[PDB]
Formats: sequence, structure tokens, C-alpha cells
Amino acid sequence: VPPQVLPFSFGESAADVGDIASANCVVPKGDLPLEIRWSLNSAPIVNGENGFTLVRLNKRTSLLNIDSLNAFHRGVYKCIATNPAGTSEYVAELQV
Amino acid sequence: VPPQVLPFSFGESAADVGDIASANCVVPKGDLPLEIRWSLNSAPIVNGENGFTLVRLNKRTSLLNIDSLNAFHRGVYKCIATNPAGTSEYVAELQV
Repeated sequence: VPPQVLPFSFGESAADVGDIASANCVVPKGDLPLEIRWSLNSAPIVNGENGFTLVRLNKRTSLLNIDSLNAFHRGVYKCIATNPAGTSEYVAELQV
Repeated sequence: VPPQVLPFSFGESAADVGDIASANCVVPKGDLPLEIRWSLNSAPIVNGENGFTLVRLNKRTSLLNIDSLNAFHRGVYKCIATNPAGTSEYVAELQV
């Protein structure tokens, strides 16, 4: 069984500077183990850089958080699931 | 400034038994401190009961998670923000 990433949104398409943003990637179906990664504009997002905060709260969940938005968090956000059976993704967008 | 709860979804309206469900309540605007509570069918959700898992990952964020869905997680999910300036909420729905 390959993975399937449910749709996700920031609850918005734009947000002010200094405000918080949060998105939730959920993979309820797909063979384990699962690789779940976040990227902004086709560049990887790492826990503890550029104001990001990644939290694998579950083997099937990966929350991304931003505590203080700025002009470098604007763009396209993607969450890619991967297992040996295949890959799956979903895309969102955000401006500031 | 009263709170404003951004729209949120489970990424779906139905899910199979034994699967995981996850929803994210975000309150990027509104005076602090903020009270954020989850309920299912107008009944409060508590961290560590009925298969639920609440995680105040932030002062402006409250993720709800379910690790093994069953026939008692079906219904209407609500996330209510509260400060001395007022309240705000958003509603989602889920069946199994």
C-alpha cells in the first residue's frame, strides 16, 4: 500500500508578519514505515532553522509550525510521504 | 482584540475504523492569554480519554489527534478560543 496525504491548509492564504502559521500533514493510509518531509519552494525544511518547527507527533502525522512569520516564509509548502510502495504529496500556499 | 479561529479540517469527512485522524486549531490573532478547548457533539474532549490526544504545541495552536478511530469519534468537532475580549470557534465533521 502506497501512502496518501490528506489535503491540508494553513487555514489561510496570507498572514501578517510576526503572526504564527501552522499546517498539518496527515497520512492515515499507507504501508509503514513512512518518511514525511516538509519543503518551502522545493527547498527542504529542517527542524530548528529559518523559524520553522517540525513535530512528528505521530508515525502518520507531521505538524509544521511557524512562531514568527517573515518575508521568507511566503511561498509554496509541500508535505511528501514515502514508503517502499510509493510516494504521495499535497501542496499549500502562503504569503506575507 | 478577541480571538479568531482559522478554518480547519481533518482532510476528510469520513475515515475507517482503526485509522488515525488529526485536526489543527490555529488562533494567529487575538489577545493573550487564550483558552482553547475541544469538544465532540457539544461534549468536552479531554487529553487521555476516549482515544483522544490534545497537544497545546503553542499558545496559539491546539492539535487534536486520534490514533485508533472507532464508532464514538464520529460526529461534530469544535475548537473554541476564549480571551477576556471575546470568543471564537470553528466546526468540522467526521464519520466512521
